[PDB]
Amino acid sequence: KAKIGIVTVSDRASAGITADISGKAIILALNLYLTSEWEPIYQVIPDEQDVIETTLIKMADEQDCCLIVTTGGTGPAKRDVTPEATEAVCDRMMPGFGELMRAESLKEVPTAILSRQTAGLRGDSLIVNLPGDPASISDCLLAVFPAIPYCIDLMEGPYLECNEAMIKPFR
Amino acid sequence: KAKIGIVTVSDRASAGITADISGKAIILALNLYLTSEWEPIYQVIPDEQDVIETTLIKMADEQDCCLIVTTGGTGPAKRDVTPEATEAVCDRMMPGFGELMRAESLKEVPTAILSRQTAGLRGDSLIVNLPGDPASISDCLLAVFPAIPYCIDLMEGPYLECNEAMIKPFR
Amino acid sequence: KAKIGIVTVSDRASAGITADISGKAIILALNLYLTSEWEPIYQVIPDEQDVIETTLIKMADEQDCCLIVTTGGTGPAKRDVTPEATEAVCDRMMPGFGELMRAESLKEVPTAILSRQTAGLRGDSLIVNLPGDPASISDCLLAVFPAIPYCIDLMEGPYLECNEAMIKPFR
Amino acid sequence: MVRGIRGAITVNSDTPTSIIIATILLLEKMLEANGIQSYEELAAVIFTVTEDLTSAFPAEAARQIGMHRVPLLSAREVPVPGSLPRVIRVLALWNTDTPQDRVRHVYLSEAVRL
Amino acid sequence: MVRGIRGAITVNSDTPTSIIIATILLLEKMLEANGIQSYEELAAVIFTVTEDLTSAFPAEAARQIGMHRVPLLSAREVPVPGSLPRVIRVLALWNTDTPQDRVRHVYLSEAVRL
Amino acid sequence: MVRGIRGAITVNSDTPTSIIIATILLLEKMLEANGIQSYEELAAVIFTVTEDLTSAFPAEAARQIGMHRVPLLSAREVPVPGSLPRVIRVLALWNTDTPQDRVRHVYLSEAVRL
Amino acid sequence: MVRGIRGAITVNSDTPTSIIIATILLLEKMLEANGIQSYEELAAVIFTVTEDLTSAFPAEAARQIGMHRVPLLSAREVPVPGSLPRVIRVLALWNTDTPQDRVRHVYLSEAVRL
Amino acid sequence: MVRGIRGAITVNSDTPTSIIIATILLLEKMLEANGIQSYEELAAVIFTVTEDLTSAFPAEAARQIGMHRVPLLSAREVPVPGSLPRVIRVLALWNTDTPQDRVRHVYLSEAVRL
Amino acid sequence: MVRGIRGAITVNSDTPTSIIIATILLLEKMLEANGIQSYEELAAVIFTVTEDLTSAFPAEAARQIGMHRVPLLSAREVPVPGSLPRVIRVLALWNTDTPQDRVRHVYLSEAVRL
Amino acid sequence: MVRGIRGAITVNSDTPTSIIIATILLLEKMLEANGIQSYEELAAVIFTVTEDLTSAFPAEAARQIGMHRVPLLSAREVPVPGSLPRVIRVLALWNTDTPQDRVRHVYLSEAVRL
Amino acid sequence: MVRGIRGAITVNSDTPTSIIIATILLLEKMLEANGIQSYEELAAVIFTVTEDLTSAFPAEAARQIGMHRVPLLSAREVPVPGSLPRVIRVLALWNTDTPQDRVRHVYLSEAVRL
Amino acid sequence: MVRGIRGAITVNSDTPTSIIIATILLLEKMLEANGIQSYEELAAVIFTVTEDLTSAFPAEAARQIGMHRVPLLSAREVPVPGSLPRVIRVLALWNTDTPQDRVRHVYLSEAVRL
Ligand SMILES: [Ca+2]
Ligand SMILES: [Ca+2]
Ligand SMILES: [Ca+2]
Repeated sequence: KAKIGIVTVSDRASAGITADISGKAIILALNLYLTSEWEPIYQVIPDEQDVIETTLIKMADEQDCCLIVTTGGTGPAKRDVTPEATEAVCDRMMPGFGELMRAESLKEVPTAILSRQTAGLRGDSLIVNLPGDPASISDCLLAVFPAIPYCIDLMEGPYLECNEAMIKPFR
Repeated sequence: KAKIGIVTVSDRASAGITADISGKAIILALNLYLTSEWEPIYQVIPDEQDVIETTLIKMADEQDCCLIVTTGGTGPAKRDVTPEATEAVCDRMMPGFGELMRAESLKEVPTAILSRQTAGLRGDSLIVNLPGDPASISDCLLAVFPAIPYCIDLMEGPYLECNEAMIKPFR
Repeated sequence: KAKIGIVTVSDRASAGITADISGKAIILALNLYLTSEWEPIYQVIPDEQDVIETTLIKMADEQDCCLIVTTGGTGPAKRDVTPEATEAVCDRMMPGFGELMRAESLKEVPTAILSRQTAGLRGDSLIVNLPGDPASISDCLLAVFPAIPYCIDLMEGPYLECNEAMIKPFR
Repeated sequence: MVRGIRGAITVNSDTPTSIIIATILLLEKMLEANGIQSYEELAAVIFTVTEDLTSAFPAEAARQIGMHRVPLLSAREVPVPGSLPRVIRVLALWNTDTPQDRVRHVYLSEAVRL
Repeated sequence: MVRGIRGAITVNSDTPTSIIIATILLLEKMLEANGIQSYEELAAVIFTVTEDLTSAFPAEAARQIGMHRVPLLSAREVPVPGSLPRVIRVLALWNTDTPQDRVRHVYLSEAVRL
Repeated sequence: MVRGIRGAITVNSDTPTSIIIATILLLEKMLEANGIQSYEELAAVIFTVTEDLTSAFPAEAARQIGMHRVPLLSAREVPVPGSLPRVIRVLALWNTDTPQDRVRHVYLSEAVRL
Repeated sequence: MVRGIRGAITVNSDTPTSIIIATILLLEKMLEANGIQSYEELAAVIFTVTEDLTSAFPAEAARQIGMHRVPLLSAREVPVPGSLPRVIRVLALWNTDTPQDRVRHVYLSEAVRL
Repeated sequence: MVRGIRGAITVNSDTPTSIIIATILLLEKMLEANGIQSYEELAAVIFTVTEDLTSAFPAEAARQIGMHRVPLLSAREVPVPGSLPRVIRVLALWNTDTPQDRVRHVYLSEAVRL
Repeated sequence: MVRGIRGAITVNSDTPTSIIIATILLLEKMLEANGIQSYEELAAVIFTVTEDLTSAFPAEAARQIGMHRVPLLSAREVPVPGSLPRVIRVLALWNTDTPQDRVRHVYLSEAVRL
Repeated sequence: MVRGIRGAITVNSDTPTSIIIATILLLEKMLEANGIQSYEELAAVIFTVTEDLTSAFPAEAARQIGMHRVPLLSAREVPVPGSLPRVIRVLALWNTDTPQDRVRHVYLSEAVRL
Repeated sequence: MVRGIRGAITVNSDTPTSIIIATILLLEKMLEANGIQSYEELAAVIFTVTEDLTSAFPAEAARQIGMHRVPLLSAREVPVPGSLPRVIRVLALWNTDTPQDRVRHVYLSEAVRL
Repeated sequence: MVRGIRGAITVNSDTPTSIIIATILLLEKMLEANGIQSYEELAAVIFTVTEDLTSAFPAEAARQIGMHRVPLLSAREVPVPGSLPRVIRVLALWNTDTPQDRVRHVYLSEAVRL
């Protein structure tokens, strides 16, 4: 079965103060998208770059996640360092992901340029940054996910099949 | 009072040959935008990367500028190094600024892809690159400034209030 | 005469298995674009980053190419490293090229965000990444080339004149 | 002896993924807030959506969390000018002796403004 | 053990003042006719409006008489050609052992024609 | 203590004769399947119709089989693109202690696809 | 004894920020070029704008540099086909004995083409 | 040695009677406020009107108070969105040695808001 | 000490050749009638054109007779319904001590009707 | 004694650069596949393009590889609904004694689907 | 040494079944009339269709009778007003020494009128 | 062993008389230039016309000079923007051993620009 990583990056959620509905939303979306068998590998971590790096590396190298989706820590706030941790652990970056997500959100909020999400590849693993806002989660995934199964195809990863009524990937 | 940095990067202007109307334009715009008290910290410097870096660092760390706006040295000309100096002094980058400015200018000039402006954060300071062209100044600021007061909000900086008739920031 | 570099990056083509129609297409396009005298400097190389770097450096520094156009190795495939080799040999990057090419292709394929092309400057040489797909070559060049003669102008390079019926550069 | 439970939530777009997710979140939150232990406690659940949401049935989300044996119905909300856009509303009919003032109603995201 | 109560009333114009007033009148008349003593007796209340009434939520009128702790929902009625225009309909779900034939339904103004 | 009963049926045309007949058939089948012996057992019945059915009230059919003392309400269904056309849906609220998994829901004609 | 001073400047967009800034720049440059020391020397100032500029009054920019006691007037320029777009023109009426050939007129940005 | 005098006034309708009357009132008030004793003191007078006033020439009103030997010109004002509607503006060019800060400008009716 | 000079002329068509020629004729006639000996006597010259004339700048004609060092400005006239079509108007500001009643204003072609 | 040679190729856009390049590629590939050594072997070459390609003549590309002395003709293809978009087709008439089953036809890019 | 063979046929409707059948009939009749024994004798075959026929490729019919190794091309005919509607035309290029006046051309159905 | 012959000619109007005459002229000139002595030498002749010529078949003109036993076909040319208007093009397929560089192609009237 394909293994997909979900990383919630939030001091408040990892401290057990706020509930993590951002992470729950991603899992719900992925369950709606995929019709093929897959195992969610999920973890909540604080906004500490050392921890994030270690987490992403553990998920891609040790636990063998073809796709790792992070949420939170992509803003201009002092503690938001998820993109930096992502850039540190990846050997190649995918500028097209952050470009498209910001492009789709700008039709709504002018403050979409304050978002700093990127995407990259560590070995055969695709890592994608989503914003912390639970409402923005679905719209962000919906924008970039139609390209993700084909990306994973090119890295000899698992062949993800999708629910067409929910989402249509291009090959 | 909020302190805002204006950095004109130009060999000709710093040498006192050409008049700096690019820098004067930014100050005029900011005076039209902001209704809250603020102090302009302004300086003209040559296209020397060591000087630019030192200047930006002095303005953000020592003089405590919440926003620093540079103009000039963002092209493919041999001496244009303002984005490099910016990337050197910032701990986190904001790709969304350069992306949007180039996107708005492409509707006019195809040569908007020759622009290399970026934006970044040094501590609690936002640094934004504007092109040298005085005419392009207003249109570039108008594009990204509606997000700047909220960005500064997220960094516990000064609460900038705006003239709505001139510009409308989103919060 | 102006000298323009064409670099085909492909294991299969350099091994002499597949024919290089991607490289031939670029030369055909450039012959259609330019009405001024120019000399094509062409070479096929594998997807090895050390080789690509050396090749680009040899073309820009030793053979004095004002423009170097590469094709291939811009995808998420494990061996695709052309953008990395490009970023290594350039002193300044041009984000606007990759941004526009992906923007024009997204109107067709959602998988345009899997493209990782960039552009940069090494001294007085502009290096531009094109995808490997022969069909995408014309549309990608057509998008960014109207800015290239003016870019080369700003670096004191050769004054390229164009066939207006084929393409119209802006100055 | 029945108590209604109201819920509401907003979405940022008219897509199936967004509507279903928001509905699931709201439904799960409604059940938890009131301490419901089984779907067997529900007489029925009714949904409404504003006219700017047409891409999906909210009832589909309830079936994603196993509400198969629960009767579901959906309808369109009155399209009042200037009213909050893109709202999914829920009325769950709950078999309980809970006092009216002890029932907990759930308003999420921008729907808090309601 | 629940009994529905139906009500209906017409208005002469699509304005908020008219819709809210008519609804309040109907609601108060529904409660009085059946001898209800407390809002705690109501499981829920559902409203519908015809498509020619869009300026206001009927549910707002119920909150004007203090039905804050009562769950409310509104929807659009089927727009049948030639059917009575500008009708507000109410279905109150009442926790009671009142026999079906002893429940009193309330039809006001031109809605009497229904 | 209430259980909802869901029903659905399709028609081939937007005419009053078709909608009323289909509704009567569905209603009668819903009652029989659950062994209901009297209309007095019904708290209320709610109908929805898709937007391609406007010629008649489904509630009229219930009155054709003597459901005069039963409270009825109708509303419009969400018009989802690609969703099954021309559907009449019913939610009957039934006063019963029947277990949730022992209630029988009725889907007729092309509505079986739902 | 009066001399007119002409100025002109272009903008790249019809926004208030651009028009006001360009006007301020032009005005300041006009005054400096002619060595004017006080606003009291100005009888009046007249502006025109092309029809593609409607978002702002040029006269507002003059008040931003303290020309409150100076009388200002603005009008629309003739919209000639193929003529230079987005031009702000100024005619300042200056109380001076400066010879006609010693007055300095100021044409900025793309307006130099005029 | 010339001083401009600014005036402005609004009207409630685009009719000739209204525009001419308002203009006469403004003109007479401008002259009185500055203590002008003869039309011979005026070099010229320029008018502008907003685009919502087309029925009459303001210059006609000046001739109604005998300004026949005074040169008059009229033009259209810039049509800024959200700007005050229906405004007649005047710029009189006055031959005088009056200091700039001793000239009196006249803003009447709703034009006071300017 | 300034006197305005008014002129006006009509054309039969909206072409550049016609507008420029008519303007030159009017300008030359204005200067001759008042005995002006040099362009240095002119503070400034302002033109207006009716909305049915857009093909050319009147200011261009003044430069055809060497008014290069004279400041020129043009604007659009108010488009009054039923008013004389196709009119070029001129206001020259003349540095002179000529009495107001000794200045000569020039109205040519069909513009005499004004 | 003549044999036709068919070719086809697709493009992703209706631009001259794309059409000419694709045509050159196809033409060169057609010649190589059949071992043609000189343009003198060609009686004539005919092209067709689908209706979604209008920006350029395919015949122009043949002249880019020196087919000046070869007679060329182009026409529009039948616009069948659902048929492959953006196709350039070639029919070369070749003077040869090559058997019909030894002639090699060339289908490139998405045109392979044909 | 080549001879063209012309054919033509009409259809009564723009459907694939009709166009393909008519084409097959015409093609078979063309071959028989001239005594052709093998498809190897054909250099190439060209089709045209009038603008009122778009549903199918005529070339498809030739492949239905095994003309796979024969090169085929199709184009649109000139749409002359009042000209015969719905015509499929064929030009077969035949490798033969047959005299020009001994070649047999085939015109079928209403196409005989041509 | 076949050689194509290209011709082209323009007309000033889309009328039958003009198209037929121009075609006859071109055809006669094509034959004379190459020294053809009989129509029996022609395998076939193909015409194209630009989309701005629809009033007549070019093939009709060939029959006016007795090309009855010669097979003719016509098609529409690609409508390239900015391309030469109103062009009749001819491709004659000639049975000859004439070298490719000894064939004479004929371009008449404004078609010389091609
Ligand atoms: Ca791995
Ligand atoms: Ca600081
Ligand atoms: Ca070099």
